[PDB]
Amino acid sequence: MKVEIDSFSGAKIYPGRGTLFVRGDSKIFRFQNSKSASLFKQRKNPRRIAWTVLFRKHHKKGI
Amino acid sequence: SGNGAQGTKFRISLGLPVGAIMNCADNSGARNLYIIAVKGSGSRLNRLPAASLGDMVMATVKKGKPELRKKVMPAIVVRQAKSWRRRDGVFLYFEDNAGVIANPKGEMKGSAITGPVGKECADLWPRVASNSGVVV
Amino acid sequence: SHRKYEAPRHGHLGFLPRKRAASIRARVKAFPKDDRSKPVALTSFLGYKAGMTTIVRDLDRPGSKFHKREVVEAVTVVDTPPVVVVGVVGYVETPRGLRSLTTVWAEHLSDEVKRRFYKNWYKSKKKAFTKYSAKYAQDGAGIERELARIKKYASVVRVLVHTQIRKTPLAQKKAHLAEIQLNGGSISEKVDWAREHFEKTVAVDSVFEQNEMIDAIAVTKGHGFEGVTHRWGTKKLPRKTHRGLRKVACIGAWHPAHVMWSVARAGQRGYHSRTSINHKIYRVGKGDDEANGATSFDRTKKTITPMGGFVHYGEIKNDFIMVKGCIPGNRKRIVTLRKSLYTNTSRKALEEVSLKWIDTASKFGKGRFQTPAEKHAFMGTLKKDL
RNA sequence: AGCCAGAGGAAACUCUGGUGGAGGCUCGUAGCGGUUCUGACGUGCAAAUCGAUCGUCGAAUUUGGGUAUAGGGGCGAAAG
RNA sequence: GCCAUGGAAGUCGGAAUCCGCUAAGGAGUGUGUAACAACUCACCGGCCGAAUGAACUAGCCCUGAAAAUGGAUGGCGCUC
RNA sequence: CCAAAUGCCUCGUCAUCUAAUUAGUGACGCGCAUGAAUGGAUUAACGAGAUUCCCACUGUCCCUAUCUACUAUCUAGCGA
RNA sequence: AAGCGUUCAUAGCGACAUUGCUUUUUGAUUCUUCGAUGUCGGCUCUUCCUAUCAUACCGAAGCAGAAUUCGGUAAGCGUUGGAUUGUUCACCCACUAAUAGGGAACGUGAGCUGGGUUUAGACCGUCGUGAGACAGGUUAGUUUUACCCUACUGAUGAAUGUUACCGCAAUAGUAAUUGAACUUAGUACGAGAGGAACAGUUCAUUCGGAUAAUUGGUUUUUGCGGCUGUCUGAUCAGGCAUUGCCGCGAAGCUACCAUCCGCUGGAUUAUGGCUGAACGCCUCUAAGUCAGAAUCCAUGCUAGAACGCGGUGAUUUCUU
Ligand SMILES: [Mg+2]
Ligand SMILES: [Mg+2]
Ligand SMILES: [Mg+2]
Ligand SMILES: [Mg+2]
Ligand SMILES: [Mg+2]
Ligand SMILES: [Mg+2]
Ligand SMILES: [Mg+2]
Ligand SMILES: [Mg+2]
Ligand SMILES: [Mg+2]
Ligand SMILES: [Mg+2]
Ligand SMILES: [Mg+2]
Ligand SMILES: [Mg+2]
Ligand SMILES: [Mg+2]
Ligand SMILES: [Mg+2]
Ligand SMILES: [Mg+2]
Ligand SMILES: [Mg+2]
Ligand SMILES: [Mg+2]
Ligand SMILES: [Mg+2]
Ligand SMILES: [Mg+2]
Ligand SMILES: [Mg+2]
Ligand SMILES: [Mg+2]
Ligand SMILES: [Mg+2]
Ligand SMILES: [Mg+2]
Ligand SMILES: [Mg+2]
Ligand SMILES: [Mg+2]
Ligand SMILES: [Mg+2]
Ligand SMILES: [Mg+2]
Ligand SMILES: [Mg+2]
Ligand SMILES: [Mg+2]
Repeated sequence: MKVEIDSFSGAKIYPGRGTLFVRGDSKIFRFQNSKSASLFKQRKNPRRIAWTVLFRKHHKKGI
Repeated sequence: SGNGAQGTKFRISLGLPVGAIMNCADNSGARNLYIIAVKGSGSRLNRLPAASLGDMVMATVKKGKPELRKKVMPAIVVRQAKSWRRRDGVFLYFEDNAGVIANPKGEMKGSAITGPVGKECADLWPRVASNSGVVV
Repeated sequence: SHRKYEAPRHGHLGFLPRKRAASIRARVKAFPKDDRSKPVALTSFLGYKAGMTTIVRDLDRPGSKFHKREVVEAVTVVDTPPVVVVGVVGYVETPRGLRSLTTVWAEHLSDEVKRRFYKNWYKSKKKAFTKYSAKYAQDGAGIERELARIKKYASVVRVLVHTQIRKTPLAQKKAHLAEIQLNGGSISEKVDWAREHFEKTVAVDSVFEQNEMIDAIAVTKGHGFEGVTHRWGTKKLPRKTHRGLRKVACIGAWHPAHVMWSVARAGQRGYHSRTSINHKIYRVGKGDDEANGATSFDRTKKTITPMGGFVHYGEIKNDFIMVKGCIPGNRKRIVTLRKSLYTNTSRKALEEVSLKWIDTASKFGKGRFQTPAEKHAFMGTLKKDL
């Protein structure tokens, strides 16, 4: 078992779930589901999306 | 696909039918590869022969050095951009469509590869694996 | 003149007619060859298809480029509470075929199988098998007379079972009754085995085991009247086509001056009896066994039910079979699981499966948590009260 | 086009910024047409229509009414 | 047996095919040998014991004799 | 001026365009049967004219799936 | 069978002659249709033939291996993607195991399309004094109707004493297909150059039957959020914009765009054999008989005869 992390949302990626993306600079991205993959493709900033893990620590919520 | 391959390839989703134009990933001179045929492709009425990652294809060069243009040469697809599933359950894809010019025996005409290379292509073609850098 | 271009036929001619099934319980049309040396066991079982989920396991097959590596595979889980044996039917051999010679029923029948004999249960006086139950009354001599006939005659012996659908989250309230052939033993042992199991349940672990190929026999999912494009996979006509393009352009030559039985035509899609073979059992689970979903590698005390339940079925509170891949039919549907009619030695069989992980994330969306405790740990305490 | 201011140049002369508002110009409504879908309909809404897409849109324009030309005759930017 | 063949000496190729012994034995029918050889055949007998060989002639049957919806001595069927 | 909306032979020959071109373009010209107001050659701009190629773009297609509205469906009335 | 094939008619061919078959050519005929059988081609789809391109099993060779060639049974199963052309035909590019030939009113226009031919408009060239002609070129040019019967695809259904459940199986259909790579093995074979096959495994091609855990697609979940314009005095909350638009979007449906699954027994064809006469020998054949094909029949799978059948439960009064 290797549970991955969402590159956009900090979500647990269990085997089979979501999609892996390889960028032109050969940088791997992993998305738990197509909600996070689409927001990444639209170039949304994960630090400004209120439910992503990157946002939650940036605003110190549930400390 | 075809002859020269170092083993078998588990099925990859086809995303590159004939008439597709994919990038050239090597320093051979070509800047694009126009797929005209897929090696080891079946016959079905009105179905386009379609390539996948690691497939030997027959291609022409549309944009590139004039000495490579107006000829049919073999090529190996190294990036797909069509989502496909590996047997460990992961669906992955690249940004673009990339290939490298090869000969029928499978060895690479250029000496380097620009960008990531699919693992299935590297495993099946040892000469692509030698000239590849990062792999997925 | 000729086609000008060869192509394979569309659709399979051996699966005709593409008509609705006669019953919602697809019948077993063949049982495995009997070798009478083994003990008396069942040749098939009844189940309700709960749904599908995901596993991870290590592949064990040399030669493959995923050997000794974690592969991800789809499984379907079927709810199998034990079947209650309530009858036995003797089948004599005849120059016209098998023929039921007589039937013997258990003295007590539950209401869940009594309902099977009624169209309007709620209005009736519930008189089914009331006079027959008086054939065991004095000393059961008449019952013993019938069982002896099955011993003397009846070269083929089949037992009658009904499901315990009360222990299932179906609204049906009415059990499914079926004939299951008895293999192993001779005719006398088969009759004695049936007699001793009257009114007693039979667990699924006694007939099935892990890593064996079994067949599914179910009616597929119904779709109603369907056109020829999605019923037979025929080419859609060009965009320019007047008076319809989801059709077959030429439905026959001038001669013979008839439409052929082999031309694709619109009609019913789905709700057909189908028998698919070679489904390996990946886990024979147990009902009163918390950590059904745990494996040797997980140790998470979780059952097989996905988080929030099986969508459109409910929870699995009984035993279950868990076979690799997909079986015909949809959720909530009575399915018959049958042992293989031949010995498979493919090396895709004969290989022991050890599960490394079972998915229990919700199938009602993009479930991102396997258990409520996992969701609680990742997400923390919420506003919703405790 | 006409007109005003300015600049360069030894002379010829050249240039710039404004003004003005021309044209069987052009984009495009109403209007007048009727290209394509060879779409709809094709015992129709209709013995020629409907929908989209189109041509033109200040004049060789469109149009009402009055009036003239009548059958080997009329009328025709011409298709019998 | 003569040439010729590294090598053919009945058996690549040419070429001849005489009579002594004879119940029979041809410088040859073949297998053949690197080549003879050896074996086999033509021929002869101390061995059997009923017909055999060649050419043809025509009766029936068979081969020659391949089409497209399933099918037609009328059908079933029929073999001293 | 030309294998042209005119050339039968003809898919003329050569070049270019393509992986491949009876298409397109550029050349050649004894041209069945081009050619000078029965107007010749050219020509900016214009064209719902005919034709070829390229970029963009896409369900035209690979390869089809899904959704909506109105039908079709069943019912009452009406009814060719 | 004169010759070719180093010698050698018949491995493979084969002159001079001669015997046929076929009706996918074109002629020839004018029997049917002129109170009309819609006309070329292509698309779509089914089935049939075998004169077999491939695949199975074989026989032969001027078959060492490899690759080929000839021939047998065999139509079970496949026989493609493109440039040009309306094209049938043709030609080339390329993949492939192979890109075989045909038929079905030159299959198939109330299935399509309408590029061509083949109405009326127009231009050219040649011919004609002219009107005009051209199986010469060019361009534009309405493709109608099924609701009837049958057929086919699905779907009900009277009658069986009633009703219910569990079953049998006559008949009919039937399905899987082909390649690569590793190993065998650089092995046999060959002087070398080259270079196999059987068994084993891993995959793939084409077809089929399902299924929806995942991934993708779809969105009237008008579920949530956002945005424009306008209206409800503002706020909140909404209406309208023929589904206003954008992003996400469960459920459901669905994709070689996803995954799973696709059985084994017998009898045979060609052929090779055994025993064994005819014919004191020989001989696969005459009597017997062995093995043996992608064949056939079953196992299996689908339907279940609505005029085939079996077992089993209950069978109506305080009810003219
Ligand atoms: Mg054909
Ligand atoms: Mg399933
Ligand atoms: Mg779900
Ligand atoms: Mg104007
Ligand atoms: Mg204008
Ligand atoms: Mg204008
Ligand atoms: Mg207007
Ligand atoms: Mg049309
Ligand atoms: Mg129309
Ligand atoms: Mg008159
Ligand atoms: Mg006159
Ligand atoms: Mg007869
Ligand atoms: Mg000329
Ligand atoms: Mg040309
Ligand atoms: Mg072109
Ligand atoms: Mg020219
Ligand atoms: Mg034949
Ligand atoms: Mg025809
Ligand atoms: Mg017709
Ligand atoms: Mg028509
Ligand atoms: Mg036309
Ligand atoms: Mg049958
Ligand atoms: Mg909302
Ligand atoms: Mg608003
Ligand atoms: Mg309003
Ligand atoms: Mg409005
Ligand atoms: Mg013998
Ligand atoms: Mg059946
Ligand atoms: Mg019946």
